[PDB]
Amino acid sequence: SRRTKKVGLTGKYGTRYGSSLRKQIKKIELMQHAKYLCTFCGKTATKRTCVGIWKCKKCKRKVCGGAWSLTTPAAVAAKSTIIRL
Amino acid sequence: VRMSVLADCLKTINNAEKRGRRQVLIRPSSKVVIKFLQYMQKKGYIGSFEIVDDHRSGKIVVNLLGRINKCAVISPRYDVKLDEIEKIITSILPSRLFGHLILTTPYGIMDHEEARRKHTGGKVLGFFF
Amino acid sequence: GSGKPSGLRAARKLRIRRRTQRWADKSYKKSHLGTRWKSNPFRGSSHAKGIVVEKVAIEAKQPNSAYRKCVRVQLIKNGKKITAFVPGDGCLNFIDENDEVLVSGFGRSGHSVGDLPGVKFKVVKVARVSLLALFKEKKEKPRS
Amino acid sequence: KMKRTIIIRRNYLHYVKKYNRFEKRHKNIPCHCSPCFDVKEGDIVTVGQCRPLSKTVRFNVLHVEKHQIFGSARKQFVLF
Amino acid sequence: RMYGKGKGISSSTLPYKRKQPSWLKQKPSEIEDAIIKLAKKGQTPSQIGATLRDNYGIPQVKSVTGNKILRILRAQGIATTIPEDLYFLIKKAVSMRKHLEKNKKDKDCKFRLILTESKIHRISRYYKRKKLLPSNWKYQSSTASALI
Amino acid sequence: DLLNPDPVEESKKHKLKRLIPTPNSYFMDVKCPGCLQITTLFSHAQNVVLCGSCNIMLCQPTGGKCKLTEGCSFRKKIE
RNA sequence: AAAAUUUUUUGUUCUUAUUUUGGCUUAGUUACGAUUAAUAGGAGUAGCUUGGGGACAUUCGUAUUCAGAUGUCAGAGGUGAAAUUCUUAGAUUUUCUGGAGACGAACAACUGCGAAAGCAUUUGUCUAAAAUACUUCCAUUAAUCAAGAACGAAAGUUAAGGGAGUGAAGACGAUCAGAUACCGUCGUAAUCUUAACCAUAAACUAUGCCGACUAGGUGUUGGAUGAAAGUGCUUCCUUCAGUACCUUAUGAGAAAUCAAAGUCUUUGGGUUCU
RNA sequence: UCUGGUGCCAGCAGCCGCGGUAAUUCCAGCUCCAAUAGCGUAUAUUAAAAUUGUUGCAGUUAAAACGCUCGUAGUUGAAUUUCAAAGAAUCAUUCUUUUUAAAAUCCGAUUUUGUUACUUUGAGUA
RNA sequence: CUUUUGAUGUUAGGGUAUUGGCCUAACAUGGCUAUGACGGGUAACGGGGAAUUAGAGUUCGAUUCCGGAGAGGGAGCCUGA
Ligand SMILES: [Mg+2]
Ligand SMILES: [Mg+2]
Ligand SMILES: [Mg+2]
Ligand SMILES: [Mg+2]
Ligand SMILES: [Mg+2]
Ligand SMILES: [Mg+2]
Ligand SMILES: [Mg+2]
Ligand SMILES: [Mg+2]
Ligand SMILES: [Mg+2]
Ligand SMILES: [Mg+2]
Ligand SMILES: [Mg+2]
Ligand SMILES: [Mg+2]
Ligand SMILES: [Mg+2]
Ligand SMILES: [Mg+2]
Ligand SMILES: [Mg+2]
Ligand SMILES: [Mg+2]
Ligand SMILES: [Mg+2]
Ligand SMILES: [Mg+2]
Ligand SMILES: [Mg+2]
Ligand SMILES: [Mg+2]
Ligand SMILES: [Mg+2]
Ligand SMILES: [Mg+2]
Ligand SMILES: [Zn+2]
Repeated sequence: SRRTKKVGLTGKYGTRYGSSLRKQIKKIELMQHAKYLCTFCGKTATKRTCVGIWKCKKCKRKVCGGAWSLTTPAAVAAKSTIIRL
Repeated sequence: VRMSVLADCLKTINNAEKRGRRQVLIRPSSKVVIKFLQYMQKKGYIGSFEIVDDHRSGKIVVNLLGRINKCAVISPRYDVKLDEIEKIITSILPSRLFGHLILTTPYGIMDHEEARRKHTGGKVLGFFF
Repeated sequence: GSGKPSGLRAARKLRIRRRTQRWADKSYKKSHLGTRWKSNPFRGSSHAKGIVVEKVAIEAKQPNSAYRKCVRVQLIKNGKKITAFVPGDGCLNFIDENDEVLVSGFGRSGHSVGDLPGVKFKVVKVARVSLLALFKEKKEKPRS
Repeated sequence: KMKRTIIIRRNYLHYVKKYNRFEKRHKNIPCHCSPCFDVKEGDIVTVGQCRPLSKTVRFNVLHVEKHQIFGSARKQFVLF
Repeated sequence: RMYGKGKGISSSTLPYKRKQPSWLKQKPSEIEDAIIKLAKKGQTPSQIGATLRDNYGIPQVKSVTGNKILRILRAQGIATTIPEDLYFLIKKAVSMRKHLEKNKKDKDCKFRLILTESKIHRISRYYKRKKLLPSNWKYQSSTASALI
Repeated sequence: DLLNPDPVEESKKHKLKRLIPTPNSYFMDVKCPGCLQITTLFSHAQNVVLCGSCNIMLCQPTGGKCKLTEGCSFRKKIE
């Protein structure tokens, strides 16, 4: 059965801290705990190991990325600018 | 979409007759239209008519005699028992001495006087004054 | 087409629409509402009996000018209080402080009539004798 | 889904006098099925009345006709 | 039109004569052989008809032989497991889905994809009512990309 | 009147609006210079048609009738 | 191969053959075996086909404003008339060089595209949509739709940016009997971008959607067919699809007016909502 | 449109209204009208109401088309398979008599040849 | 919505004048529902019938006959076809 209506992941925080703070935490930690595509080996098995390091469970390559996601738009834009030139 | 060919045919005939056109064309044809036209021909309301053969549903050209007042269908084909004809004809026809209400009967298509003569009922199709 | 279904198997739709749309008629809703047994002093009767409590005079509406004579009555049946008009010329002088009177409607069952504002009742008998036979003054005298 | 017991549905049209038209209606009937037949949800069966066998059963099946449907059995309309 | 507002009436119309024209010289046998050879190269029935109209001289296949293209194709068990027009609809849907996965602000493409998938479901229901598709044929919107 | 329309007027309407629907296209024989070969072609063709002996273009697809190679002569096929 | 009867091999255990019933392999013969292709629908193919349909990136323009320079001197703004305001510590005005944010004049129309809300500088890449042409394929696959789903101007809410001009609130100066207003000088949120909500407008053609029929003329946007003036391009004719206007209706309305708001006591083509 | 009284008072009047010193409407006298051994009043209900509309309403401006599209149930869905012919009895008409494909039951004669809805005629009924 | 405490079926018994979850034991997971289940209201006993209506319809039926139920409110019991 569906065990929760709204809070989902943040049900571990109980009733503390206020509802909007828990909402922002939920938005961040959905991104932080996801799985990402490894463009080197093709499998979707890249997970965060520290605040800026991402490692693939299969080929074991380490990539420097963002804090809560593997890529950030500001770096994507700069890289695309340079590659276009 | 169409949903009927009899209603369109009768409506086109009625519209052409109000203007004195002497001839009109009916795009889709069927055996029911043929029987209805033959019955109007029998009572002297129209002239001869022609059936054109394309390799699809045919077409019809009829001759008009400036003589029809009205010809329309009753869309839901209600079924009528032999002893309910009187009420329907009282409601639908302009007089007790002329006009025709047409039924489809297990013995074919006929008006109400012939239906009474044959002791049968049926479902209603249309009428013409 | 004209906004209705006309097919040989479309009876449920027509039945249900007529059922739903009847509630917009004022007459039907007045006659079929469950609250009429509650918001009606007579409670469905045509006549009622009561005890006179107070005599009053009521103004007429704007274009007219008069002082119409009425009484205030407490019903025996349920204890409610109403206002009833006394018709005739000097007929208020036939009524004492707390007599028993029959009252009826006033002709427009739920509505006020003519010149009086907010009066829907009319006295017909006082002290077990008719008001008309008492106004004719040649027929009967008050039951002393 | 029961043991040697099935449910069948019957469809019919009801006439309304005021509007001169019809309606769709249905009623369910529990029946007994013997192991000599092999039925599935969608077939046509013929049943005959017997004495009461339980709280709800008074008919049992005598003949089966194979038939194929495409939606759920409760959504088909057949008159016979 | 089924979805938009168009009211065009462009179409082809057949001649009155149903028999083969008097100047045509082929035999039905090599016409069927041409059908089979041309389908071996990977052409759909409509493309086959167009090619026979233009590159060879054949106004209508049904006038010369007695059968239509799909029947003579099915006589040798060559017809595809998925009918043609349904296949084209699925290809369009998968292309639109890829583009949309790349661009999340393109609202028009969302509308058009909804319309195409409604069409797919309706046509699929029609084909399943006949025995042309297995009864447990579903069209999941995620596994359709690999459907060759 | 309505049963016997003037054929000059009828050849002026849309193909779907005349009493008997008839197509406007036809088939024809094309003889291009210095090729000594007769080929059947369809007016309103949609592909590019080649000569059998030498691969020379006979027509070019357009939005209506096909465009014939310059210098070629055509003749209708009767039936 | 499987069974009913004929005799049958000697009062019960005792022997054999018959025709006929249904399945089975085996090669031939038969008039042997499939309705159109809807001025219904879906798909397809073609054209240096059409469009201010959508998304992302990219490019240009004056204006305004900030800053730096530049030359000269007494006012400049603003109004019905004035005040508030700026100014010899150089205002306003002219000339040049840099940066910033929004916007896209003239062309531009009783013209184009989109389901509606909406959409207007250049170039590229994705992405759909008509319309026309067709002797291509399928063969009824369709119309309208309670529940349910997608999108939905302006304002408003949340977070991070950006922040020139305009400017709900607020503060001043005037007019007035009063003026918390109309006029004027400042000016905060907002207006713009990215990620999420909200689901409303005179969201109007105040006219639901699909199909049939009924009248003449003048235009205009996009194809196609057929003929002439041409330095395979224009003008004319015919036809399909959008889109306006004029005249008139033994047609309609209470009228205004209407090409549908007509074909309705001569009342019924299908269907949803009020 | 008769005679007296009252004078926005008293009162009447289902509705429109009457009454402020010359009231055809109040209070009375006379005279007339209606139904009549019967005639008024109150409440409910039917027709009138085509103002609940299946027969049979209305939705530009009078009350009223969802902001727009998709969509399940429901409602509604093109044309095609045996069409004819030849007599009679009838005041042109009505009623009928003959059968022109095929197969299975009488050594070229008889009759049989998908289901429902629907309509005709019967049975049974205080 | 129903089903712990019979709701829907199967097997074997008990009981009754007989069939039946009518009741008991074991076993399976069923049964109904937008074509309106489960609930609320009725100044609701059902019918043969009554009033008014051109034809459609709308409203009434405690009350001569037929069927049902009760004897201040509930539950038990004897005699007896
Ligand atoms: Mg639709
Ligand atoms: Mg077609
Ligand atoms: Mg333009
Ligand atoms: Mg901010
Ligand atoms: Mg600023
Ligand atoms: Mg300012
Ligand atoms: Mg912003
Ligand atoms: Mg609104
Ligand atoms: Mg509106
Ligand atoms: Mg009408
Ligand atoms: Mg008098
Ligand atoms: Mg009434
Ligand atoms: Mg009525
Ligand atoms: Mg009436
Ligand atoms: Mg009305
Ligand atoms: Mg609208
Ligand atoms: Mg138990
Ligand atoms: Mg009773
Ligand atoms: Mg009672
Ligand atoms: Mg009594
Ligand atoms: Mg009784
Ligand atoms: Mg008592
Ligand atoms: Zn990897």
